[PDB]
Amino acid sequence: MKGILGVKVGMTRIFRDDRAVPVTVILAGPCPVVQRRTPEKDGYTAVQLGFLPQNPKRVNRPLKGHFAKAGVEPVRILREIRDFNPEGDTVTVEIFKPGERVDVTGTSKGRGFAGVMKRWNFAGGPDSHGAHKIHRHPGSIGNRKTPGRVYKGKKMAGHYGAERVTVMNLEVVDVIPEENLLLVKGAVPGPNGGLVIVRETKKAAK
Amino acid sequence: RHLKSGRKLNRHSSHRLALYRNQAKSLLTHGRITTTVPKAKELRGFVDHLIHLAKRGDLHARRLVLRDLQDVKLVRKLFDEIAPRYRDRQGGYTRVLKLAERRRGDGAPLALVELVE
Amino acid sequence: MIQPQTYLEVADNTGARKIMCIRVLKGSNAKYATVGDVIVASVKEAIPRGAVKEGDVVKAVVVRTKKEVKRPDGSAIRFDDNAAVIINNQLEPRGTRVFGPVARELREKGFMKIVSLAPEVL
Amino acid sequence: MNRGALIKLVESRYVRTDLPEFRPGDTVRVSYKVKEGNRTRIQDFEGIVIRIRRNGFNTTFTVRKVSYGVGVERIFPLHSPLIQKIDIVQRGRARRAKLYFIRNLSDREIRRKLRAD
Amino acid sequence: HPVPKKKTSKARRDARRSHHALTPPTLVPCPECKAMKPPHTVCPECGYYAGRKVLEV
RNA sequence: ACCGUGAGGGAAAGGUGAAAAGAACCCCGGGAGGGGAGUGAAAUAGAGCCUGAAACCGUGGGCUUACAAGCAGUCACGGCC
RNA sequence: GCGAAUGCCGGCAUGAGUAACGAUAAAGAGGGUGAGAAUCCCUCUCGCCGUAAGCCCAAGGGUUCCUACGCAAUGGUCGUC
RNA sequence: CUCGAUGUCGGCUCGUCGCAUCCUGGGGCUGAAGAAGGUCCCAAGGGUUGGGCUGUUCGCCCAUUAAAGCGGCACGCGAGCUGGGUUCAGAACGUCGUGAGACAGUUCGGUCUCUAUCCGCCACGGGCGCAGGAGGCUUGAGGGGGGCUCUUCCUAGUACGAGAGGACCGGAAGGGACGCACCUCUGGUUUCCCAGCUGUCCCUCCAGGGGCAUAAGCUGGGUAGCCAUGUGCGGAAGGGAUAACCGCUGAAAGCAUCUAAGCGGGAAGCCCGCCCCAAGAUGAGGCCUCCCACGGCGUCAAGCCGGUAAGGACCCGGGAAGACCACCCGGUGGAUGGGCCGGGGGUGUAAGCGCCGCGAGGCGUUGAGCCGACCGGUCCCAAUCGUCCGAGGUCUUGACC
Repeated sequence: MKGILGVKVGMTRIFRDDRAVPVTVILAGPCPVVQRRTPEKDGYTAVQLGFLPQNPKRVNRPLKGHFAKAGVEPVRILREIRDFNPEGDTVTVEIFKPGERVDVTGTSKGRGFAGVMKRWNFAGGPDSHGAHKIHRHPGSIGNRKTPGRVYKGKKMAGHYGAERVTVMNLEVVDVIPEENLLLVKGAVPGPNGGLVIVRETKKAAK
Repeated sequence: RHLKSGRKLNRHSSHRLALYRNQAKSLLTHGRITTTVPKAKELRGFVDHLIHLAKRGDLHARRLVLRDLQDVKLVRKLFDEIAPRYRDRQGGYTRVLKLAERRRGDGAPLALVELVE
Repeated sequence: MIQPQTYLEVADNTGARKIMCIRVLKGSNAKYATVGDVIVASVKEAIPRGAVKEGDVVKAVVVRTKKEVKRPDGSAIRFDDNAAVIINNQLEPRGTRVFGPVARELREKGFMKIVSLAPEVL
Repeated sequence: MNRGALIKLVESRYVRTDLPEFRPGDTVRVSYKVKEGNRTRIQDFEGIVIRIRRNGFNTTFTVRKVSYGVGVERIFPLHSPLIQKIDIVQRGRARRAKLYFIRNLSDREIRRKLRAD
Repeated sequence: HPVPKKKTSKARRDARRSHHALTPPTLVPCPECKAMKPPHTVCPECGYYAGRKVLEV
């Protein structure tokens, strides 16, 4: 219940009796680059890859990190726990029976550095009745001899883009077995034309 | 709100434009000029298409790049004097090359960029 | 597309094709009445004679502008905002009524009466 | 490859031609019957007659709010391939300059005035 | 408005200006002359990587 | 000198040497100013140049330091030199 | 014979190489001069004024004005201007 | 403590803990038949709307709600706004005063400053370390985030019942507000992308343009990015121990009791499961691949030097990463930027000539012309040449070959 992905963009698709929209994933398919067996690692499971950048380009140690169960010329590699690898290669070309339910994740489009304004919700102050820190603002940070200070970990200034995350459960809508692609109808949990993965948790009894 | 950006420039837009034009022109004149890093990069993209049209050659082309340069002498001189020598290549009729030094007091890294021969 | 304090257009027995809506009547945290929503409001416009008067009803929103985005991936916006007065239950109050179709309405359904009631060109 | 490539594809399939309808017109008032229905697939060759307002463009595109006066301002926004749609016969004639979002229309129209165009 | 309290001595003073501190300018040699060439650059001679155009009068 | 409209107020700044012998001329610099030669009893007496000490700023050396809570310190002990 | 009198006089550190560089009327290129010129000299692109950033009388100011040389101090760094 | 100063109301923005818990679930009790109520006990989880009149906090009312909680921090918050407020000269009334002036009686006005040093907080890096020196892959103690709730429907209008009403039980659906992402759809922006336009000075008279009418003159539209009013999604299951409350198996109370013996039952709560940080968790690193023991000198020579591109630097070119910076991909053995090019999306039929109209223009050539980011080619141009740094590998023990 795993799949690695170089994702494209999202685009409307029609579903049955109504159109609706999904998003584009592409995965050449990984290949148990490394396994972590339990004697090795008890965080036991799989480390795979799903593509390949110019050949010369491979660091030596890499050349061999491959040597091992040998593979090809990528760089798109990463692992995951309790994830078995009943294969030497896996491409979703079934791996993910469409009209199946998935959970997914990846890089979070590098935002910027936004005042209470953007970062957190409930932005700024007002504007007219008293505008020198105008419309937008930064609330109050605590107080005198109550905690004799400014608090410790409540929302705050700048940097909130160069970050990542995952979107819970959504649609595996359809699987295009050739051009290893999946249309899902999700938030593209981060840019498009870039990276994410798919995994499917849910002892989920509605 | 912002991060992705296409093309990108300083001063102000009417200003910039003013620049692009003036420079584009002066350079046309000497085939090579010196300014600061950026100035170069850009005047490059710019004079790049202008001149592509320069070759394009004829009624319309003249009409446009002229729309910018405003002037027979230069205008035409390009159009017929150099455009030719350029008619064959696939663009990038410009070459941006970073110089030795920097302007005084400011310490600005300059370049020389010319029409490529 | 919606509204809180609103100049809601009407039609039918309303002694005023407009009322001012207080609050979207839905879940205790209203914030927007749209096509199909029922709302809480009173009369803003004057009732020639009429039966309506100058008090207040609860009723149902029809039309609205700013995106009639429907399930079928089809849509429409009416350069107009209205509702039909709703006698408790819902059951609209007047005979005729000046307006037309757009499933949305129908889909809320409860008012199928309204449904059949104002089919044609206006 | 990328984007262009593959998506180009996905849609390629689901939409094929948005339904070889091809005759678009911009002003044309025209009428269609979409499977628009519900209540025991009372999918009725439903037809609306409207003055063509606009159009979104790529796989998914939109036969825009062709605006029609029932006895009210009813403007209808439909997605192009939308299987929803069946009939798209045209009536008026795709005219007038300053194109799309030709709202002048419902803007401050006046049947005559539209008719002045 | 809000002004310090002393200056945690030279001690701090430097601490800060400290981690600040200077650095050097990067150089290699003229693929033509000899001297210090910083990546893409010419200089009062070799003025090139093929076709000077620069240095003289 | 300088503040003030004026009445009016009202600073700072002293010393090279025994005497000019106070800097030819050679050297880097656009210059200063820096290194030489001569001064000489001295020039860390060199031109605001006697004595020129405190604050403060610098170059070098010994010891010391990245799990550390202490204005201070200072009692013990140990490693260093 | 004085830490210590928001003390006096003088130096001298301190945020601190941060704040700003005095009006959003814009610059950019090309030769010239120099020891060095974003920052001086000509030339060519562009903008801002003009009913003022006009030209003139007077007031007050009084050196400067020109001409040659010249910058180390002075122009809020620049500078050979 | 405070008068060489601790800016006193209300509001705003931001809150953070308490339960005496409004709403929530868990409960025994009933003067409980159902439904619904009233009454204590258990427990903070989240939740705890909009208006009106008032400078009011409070309050009364309009409409809601599941709920529309009370209260702590100087009645939290002016080095974070507001300044209506009370608490500066005016002036005003009415009220006192023989008047001067006054009134915790009212009324109209009335100069709230702000480059953060520190500790604190939010983020971004430079260190130096977790004794070979190397590029990537992970496990997480522990820390953070999320934990809400209403309406419908079957179960059944069956259990209750006279009747009107209407269940536990358990199973669907659909909203509200909220939280995390994200453009396709919808919709806003789009400072030069296109288009119509007026006054004027200039190009060369015409037309065809040009700047200036903001730092876009004006208007009508408008990719990409970013962005909601738009799109997906979640707040779960489920497991372990508990809360009041309920028992069982049982003596001391040779009859009785859940209660020292021992076993179980039980809340949105606690612990885990969900997601996101994370060994600078001086207690890691854990696995993966990989480079091998250079040289001259006072020695536990853990010091000075070439070392391996082992690798990585620096510099160049770039990047939805981004203040710098680190992040990251390329560096011509290229596609990395720009150019061109093709193509999507735009504006909306071009400039010229042609035809009908005295003229204004129309129609044609013309869905024409000009085009920024958007999908993808192609060494046209610029990613040249180089520089530097970077292991030899402590001692003790034990275990093996």
